[PDB]
Amino acid sequence: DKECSSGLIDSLERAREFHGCTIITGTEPLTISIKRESGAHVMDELKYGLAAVHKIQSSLMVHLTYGLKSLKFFQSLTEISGDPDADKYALYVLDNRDLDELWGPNQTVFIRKGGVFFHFNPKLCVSTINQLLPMLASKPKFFEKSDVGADSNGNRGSCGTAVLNVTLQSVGANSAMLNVTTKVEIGEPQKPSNATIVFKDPRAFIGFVFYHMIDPYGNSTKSSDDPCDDRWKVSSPEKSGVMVLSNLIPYTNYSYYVRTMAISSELTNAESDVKNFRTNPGRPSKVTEVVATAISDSKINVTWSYLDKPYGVLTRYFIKAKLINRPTRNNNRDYCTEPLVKAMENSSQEYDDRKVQAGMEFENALQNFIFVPNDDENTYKDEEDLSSNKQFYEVFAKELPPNQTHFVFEKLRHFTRYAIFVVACREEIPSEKLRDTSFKKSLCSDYDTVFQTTKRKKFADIVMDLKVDLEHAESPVRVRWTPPVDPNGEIVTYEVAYKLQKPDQVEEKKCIPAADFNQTAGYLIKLNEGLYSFRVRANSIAGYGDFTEVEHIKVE
Amino acid sequence: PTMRLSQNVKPCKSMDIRNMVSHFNQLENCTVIEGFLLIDLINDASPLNRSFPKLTEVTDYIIIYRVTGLHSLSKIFPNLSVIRGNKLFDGYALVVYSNFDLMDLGLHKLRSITRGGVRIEKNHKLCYDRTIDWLEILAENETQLVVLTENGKEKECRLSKCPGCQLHNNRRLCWNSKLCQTKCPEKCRNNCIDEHTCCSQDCLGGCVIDKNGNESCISCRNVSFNNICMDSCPKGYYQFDSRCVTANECITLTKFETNSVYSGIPYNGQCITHCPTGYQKSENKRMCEPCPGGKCDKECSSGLIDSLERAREFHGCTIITGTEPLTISIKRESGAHVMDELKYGLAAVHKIQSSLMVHLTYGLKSLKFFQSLTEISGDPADKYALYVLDNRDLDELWGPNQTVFIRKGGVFFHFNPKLCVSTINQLLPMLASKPKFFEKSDVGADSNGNRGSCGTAVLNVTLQSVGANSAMLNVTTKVEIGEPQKPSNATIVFKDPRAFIGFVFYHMIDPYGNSTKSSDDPCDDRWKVSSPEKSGVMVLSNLIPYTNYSYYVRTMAISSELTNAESDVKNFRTNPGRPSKVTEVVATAISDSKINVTWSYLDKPYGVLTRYFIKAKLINRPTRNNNRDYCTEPLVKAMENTYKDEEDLSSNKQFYEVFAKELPPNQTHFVFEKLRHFTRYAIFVVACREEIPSEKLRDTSFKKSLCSDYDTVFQTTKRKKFADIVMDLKVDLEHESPVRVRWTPPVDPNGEIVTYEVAYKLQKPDQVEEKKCIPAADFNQTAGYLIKLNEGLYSFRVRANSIAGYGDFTEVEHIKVE
Amino acid sequence: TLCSEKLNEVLSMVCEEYNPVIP
Amino acid sequence: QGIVERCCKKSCDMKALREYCSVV
Ligand SMILES: *[C@@H]1O[C@H](CO)[C@@H](O)[C@H](O)[C@H]1NC(C)=O
Ligand SMILES: *[C@@H]1O[C@H](CO)[C@@H](O)[C@H](O)[C@H]1NC(C)=O
Ligand SMILES: *[C@@H]1O[C@H](CO)[C@@H](O)[C@H](O)[C@H]1NC(C)=O
Ligand SMILES: *[C@@H]1O[C@H](CO)[C@@H](O)[C@H](O)[C@H]1NC(C)=O
Ligand SMILES: *[C@@H]1O[C@H](CO)[C@@H](O)[C@H](O)[C@H]1NC(C)=O
Ligand SMILES: *[C@@H]1O[C@H](CO)[C@@H](O)[C@H](O)[C@H]1NC(C)=O
Ligand SMILES: *[C@@H]1O[C@H](CO)[C@@H](O)[C@H](O)[C@H]1NC(C)=O
Ligand SMILES: *[C@@H]1O[C@H](CO)[C@@H](O)[C@H](O)[C@H]1NC(C)=O
Ligand SMILES: *[C@@H]1O[C@H](CO)[C@@H](O)[C@H](O)[C@H]1NC(C)=O
Ligand SMILES: *[C@@H]1O[C@H](CO)[C@@H](O)[C@H](O)[C@H]1NC(C)=O
Ligand SMILES: *[C@@H]1O[C@H](CO)[C@@H](O)[C@H](O)[C@H]1NC(C)=O
Ligand SMILES: *[C@@H]1O[C@H](CO)[C@@H](O)[C@H](O)[C@H]1NC(C)=O
Ligand SMILES: *[C@@H]1O[C@H](CO)[C@@H](O)[C@H](O)[C@H]1NC(C)=O
Ligand SMILES: *[C@@H]1O[C@H](CO)[C@@H](O)[C@H](O)[C@H]1NC(C)=O
Ligand SMILES: *[C@@H]1O[C@H](CO)[C@@H](O)[C@H](O)[C@H]1NC(C)=O
Ligand SMILES: *[C@@H]1O[C@H](CO)[C@@H](O)[C@H](O)[C@H]1NC(C)=O
Repeated sequence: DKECSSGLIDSLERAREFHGCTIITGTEPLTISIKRESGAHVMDELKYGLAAVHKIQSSLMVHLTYGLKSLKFFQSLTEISGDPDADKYALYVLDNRDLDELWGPNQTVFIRKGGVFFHFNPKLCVSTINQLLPMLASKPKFFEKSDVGADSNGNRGSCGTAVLNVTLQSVGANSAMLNVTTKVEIGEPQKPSNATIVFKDPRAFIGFVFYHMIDPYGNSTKSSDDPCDDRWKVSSPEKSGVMVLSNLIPYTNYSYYVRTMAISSELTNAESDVKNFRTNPGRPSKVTEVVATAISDSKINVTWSYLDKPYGVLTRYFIKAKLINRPTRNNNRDYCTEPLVKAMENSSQEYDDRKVQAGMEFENALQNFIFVPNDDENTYKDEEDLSSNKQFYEVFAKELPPNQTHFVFEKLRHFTRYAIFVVACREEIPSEKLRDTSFKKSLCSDYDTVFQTTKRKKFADIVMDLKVDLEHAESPVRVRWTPPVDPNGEIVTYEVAYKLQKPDQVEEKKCIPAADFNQTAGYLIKLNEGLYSFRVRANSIAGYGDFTEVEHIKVE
Repeated sequence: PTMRLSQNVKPCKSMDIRNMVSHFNQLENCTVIEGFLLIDLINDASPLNRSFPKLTEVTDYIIIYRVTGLHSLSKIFPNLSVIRGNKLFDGYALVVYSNFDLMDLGLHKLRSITRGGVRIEKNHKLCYDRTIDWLEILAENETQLVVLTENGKEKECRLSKCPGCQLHNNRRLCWNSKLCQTKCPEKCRNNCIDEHTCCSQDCLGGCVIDKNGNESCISCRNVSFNNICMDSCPKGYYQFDSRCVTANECITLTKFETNSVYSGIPYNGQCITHCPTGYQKSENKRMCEPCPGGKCDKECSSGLIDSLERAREFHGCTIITGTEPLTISIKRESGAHVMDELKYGLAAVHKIQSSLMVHLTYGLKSLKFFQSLTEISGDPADKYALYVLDNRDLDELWGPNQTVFIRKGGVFFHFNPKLCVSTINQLLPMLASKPKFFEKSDVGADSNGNRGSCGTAVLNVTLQSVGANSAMLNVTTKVEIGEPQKPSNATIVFKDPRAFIGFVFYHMIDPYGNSTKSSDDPCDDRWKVSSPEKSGVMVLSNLIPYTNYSYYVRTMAISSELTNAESDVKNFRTNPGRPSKVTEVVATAISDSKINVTWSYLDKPYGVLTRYFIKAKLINRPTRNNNRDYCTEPLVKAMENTYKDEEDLSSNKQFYEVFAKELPPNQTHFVFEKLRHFTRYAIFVVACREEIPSEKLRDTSFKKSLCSDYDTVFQTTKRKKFADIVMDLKVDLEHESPVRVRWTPPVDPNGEIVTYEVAYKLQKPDQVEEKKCIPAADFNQTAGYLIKLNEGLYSFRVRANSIAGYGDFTEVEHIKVE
Repeated sequence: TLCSEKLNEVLSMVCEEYNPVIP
Repeated sequence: QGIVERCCKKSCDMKALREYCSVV
């Protein structure tokens, strides 16, 4: 213990001096008179200062303070020895704006000596004052008007509250409807009983006010320590008791509560407890980070990750791959002059009351005088479509469990482009699957096509069945062969190279376009007498190919 | 001149069209309604067919309440020109309330409402209600008696198209879709026949123009007699709210109070309903007499004054008595006309036997209307004689020369936001016990006057010096402490050295210089309040240069001691400082010698931008990555302040090494010229402001920094022209010797030349070249590149290669080998 | 307690008719 | 007194309200 000296806490800074004090001593009364200018966080500082105190040797006083939401910050106070401030009083509470509650619900303070004092606390209910009645050592039957300001405490902090039931009628992807089922009795009904929430005059009721805000944890509390709070979205007041919260984010835990708004002169009020609900699933976000890469001629690799909220529970990823035709040589572009090696792509709220009050009084004034007294799919599904020749897939698709982030294909059309989706899908709610027809689904995300190509080919293009002829034993030598069985893209030029088997001789090669073979699929080359060797190869829009095996001829 | 009225006017006493349509018959022949006219509780009005063009004006007021089967109010009022409003119902002259079938007003001929105002409410089928500028119709004095609400204007009534009609105040002005409203200039004060044809001032509401050119008033502005207007009634006749009548005639004219059927008394030339203060009517009810002395007293019972109209029946009461405290609770949308009625209601009273209570009032400005109150007697509201709670408009208590003796009990005050505590303290000597201070349990300190400026004293704050980041303030007004050092001359004394905490300064950014003040509640307290200072000298720091701030000074004291002073807001602008960096600079290559720079200034300039500035510097191009063999893999294509005007030129004058040009603040684009081909360039885009006169007339040449900071942007001229390749090619046999090809390298390389391609081809058809690679360097050592070649005819081409990439081949040449 | 619109309706339901104020 | 002070600030009955009529 420390038995710290009592004093006047003119500000939060001076409150810091009282940190760790378990007992407060000093004949003069401890005084709390903290203002709060252009700031917040009065509660944390004060409690950090006084939370340790458990007994006050002298009386306690707190007055001329703003933003002091409550006196509950005495987190350990249980005794007030009550040495006074005046000889009659031991707790002195005066002119405390926005002060609304004494000690916490499970806390009691023993006023050892003297009575209490309360006046001009506009936000503190009189009934909350009487909670102290059984705690005093004197055990009085009630508080005298001289000690408690019955008609000057909490005059606009009404606390005759009664609870309101609330229920959700319907929810949707971005909206929900709210009811209030505890029937408020706007205007005394004069026949029936029940309806405890009754307004003696119908004009006195402005309307229900709906509060709602996003809360992933579903534990947000009504009030706040800061005297100003704007996390709640406050709706306009209506008397119907029905509201339709809209522009909501699907599949997010919302929290809401309602309060009845009445003219300043009406004492009765009502509030509901904080309730929670979810906004149903929506369209899952498009798959992020997707990227595709080549593995080999007939095999491609796809990886993706889901880095944004799914708006639901993933049921299965869906992968589709459509063959997109490989490029065709542009006939207006020359070859054997520009050969190809094929580099490849890829605030104040303060409700005002004057208008309604004036209208209400004018109504009464009038009646007293008038009366007298006498391009994208929607049908994703498993599917494989093997080409007619049956070597490669022209369309491949599959479903995957939601935990499989990567997938590979096989038996592709070797060198070619491919367009692929990576789309997520979420589970269907009963109201959709057993209440709606198969249209407007929207239960699967959009996709961003990724274009990727395979590798050229393991053995690449080749020209088999080569043979060379020399007829009439006067005609020039000629070469014969067959085009590639499965050429990459299409062959653009045939390049027949040959060499002379003699020292100081180097291979030199012709160059012709893919055409000029329609007559017999044979090509003729003049040559002089000697022993030579030939070797043909093909060139394709996919790039250069490999030579065949050599051949030989002895010209003469 | 003497003036006539149109038509021979016939009056008819106050009327109440009630229950059934057939009761409209009594409204026949009524030129002017002597009193009030009310039409109410007609379940169905459709059957009526006859209009009433004769009805011209009404003295007191018009009320329409719960009449249905009526669509156009013109059905009853074709020529309702002027509403005189000698007597008002709750301060209102025209009332249209709770009517479901009403859609059209049709008040084309209406011109002037002389007193009070109009309330149109709860008419869901009504439209055009908000279109008419009632301000033109009401009196030139206070006009706020205008309440137009709850008339189906949500969405459906938005079909209020009006004709097409004149358009003013961002709206059309029309009674209905086919009746444009009429104004007139100030010279007529809204009694003109049309926009320009204005009659004499003798008329009210207009006049008929005779075929002979003579005017004929629709109604006299002043009283009337024998169908002629004049300033005042002739002798022997008494005014009765629109005209002059004999005493015997006036004796018969009745008027209707809340319930009383009063009859006029002809006295001092006025047919007054009841004798004025200090007078009593003769028992024969023929004239008014001073009664038995000035004390013509009259006692009345206390009660609840819930509205102005309820207050009227207290007129003439000198004494108020009854165990029930007299409570004032009048609540009005605005106190535009409350005082004029409350004064008539209660000004006669001088002593109250019971307590006075004033709570839940709206529109009370003060208790001045208790003009003769002198004693309260505090009979109760036990232990409280005066009671003032929750009056969000009350401003001050009895007038300065008034004094009310509260014989018994104390007083209570609370939630009076505009009631200044200084005014409260004027009651201290008025209590019977005359205490020196109120008990803390009976009058609040923050509950009262927390929002009204009320008293205090004005404080003179002056700005001393300013900078680009800071400012400094004085407070010229003196402050006397404790015993006043010298009386008089705006001392603003604090009667205790302990009391005066110090001055508090506020400031906050406001371009328009029209922010109001620091509010009394959390949030919206955007003022950066400084800590209190005793000296009155304060410094503001960390200010944004060239921004219009607003500041004011307020004092404070211990225990909220009521002697305090405050100052009005003022505005000042910080110095220009340094302009920010130019925004979004982009450089593009136009040609081999031109770069195109585009920029914008989407940022706060400070001051005024006076001179843009662009500078470009040559940066030597990259050269010779010798770590890599270019022949193995060649590069095919490439990738990517204090100053004065004018540039620098190269020795050969083919390019600018550095270029710098001043620009006018218009410019957003610029293009250089004579720039080096294929070389990176560093680009500035600098903006500058004007210099403050002090900065050159009282500052030496240092620091300055009138120009923004520079961020460099790089770009390269594109590839040069197609030319600039190997020149002067020739080939010949060295002699069986190898062939040699010789040439000269380009004089203007596209970057240093790294490799040479000797592309040679046989002349035989369908042939392709076998180009060889030479890694430059040793090219010309032998005065020509040797090449082995066999017998045959060939064509030779040569091209260069640089960091810029491949060049293009020179024209072919031929050689034959054997 | 009958006030405002509710009392207006009660009056409409009762007596089917009202009396003058200044007949 | 009128109406509100009779039937708004306090309750009324089918007789206490029957006096404001011309017929029944
Ligand atoms: C309605 O409120 C009452 C208390 O007033 C409570 O007992 C009851 O359970 C509530 N019912 C629902 C459906 O919320
Ligand atoms: C909920 O509100 C609707 C109108 O919005 C109403 O028809 C329904 O009766 C309310 N719920 C209950 C239980 O009465
Ligand atoms: C609610 O009112 C009904 C009659 O409308 C009544 O029978 C019932 O008892 C009331 N509720 C309770 C809990 O008594
Ligand atoms: C709500 O719960 C979360 C954890 O689920 C916690 O981090 C947060 O502080 C809680 N908020 C409140 C107001 O209790
Ligand atoms: C969100 O609400 C659902 C019920 O609608 C609940 O099951 C879930 O627990 C809530 N979220 C959290 C984090 O508690
Ligand atoms: C994915 O989940 C399934 C069950 O849904 C499981 O069989 C499989 O092993 C999981 N795979 C990985 C990589 O976690
Ligand atoms: C191919 O994808 C698998 C997952 O399906 C991954 O483990 C592997 O690293 C990928 N290989 C390449 C070369 O990207
Ligand atoms: C008065 O009204 C009657 C109809 O009831 C009519 O005959 C008579 O001419 C009217 N008199 C005047 C002066 O308008
Ligand atoms: C026209 O109205 C009068 C009342 O102003 C009524 O007596 C008369 O019957 C009506 N005329 C017709 C043809 O209904
Ligand atoms: C009373 O009136 C006189 C002038 O007749 C004035 O001098 C005096 O100051 C007034 N008293 C107060 C308290 O204002
Ligand atoms: C302004 O303040 C300075 C001190 O900061 C003082 O010397 C000077 O006299 C003051 N001037 C006026 C006019 O108050
Ligand atoms: C404020 O300054 C004005 C001159 O600008 C002067 O007339 C006035 O008396 C001063 N007031 C105070 C309180 O200093
Ligand atoms: C800022 O204050 C100066 C006076 O120094 C004034 O000329 C200017 O108009 C103000 N700026 C604005 C936006 O009103
Ligand atoms: C200040 O003037 C501007 C117009 O320049 C206006 O938009 C703004 O609302 C004004 N501020 C206030 C508090 O009226
Ligand atoms: C190019 O320069 C012209 C001026 O000749 C200018 O209008 C245009 O905006 C500039 N464009 C770019 C991209 O620099
Ligand atoms: C450029 O600015 C000058 C003023 O310095 C002005 O006279 C001229 O018209 C401007 N030209 C353009 C194109 O803005």
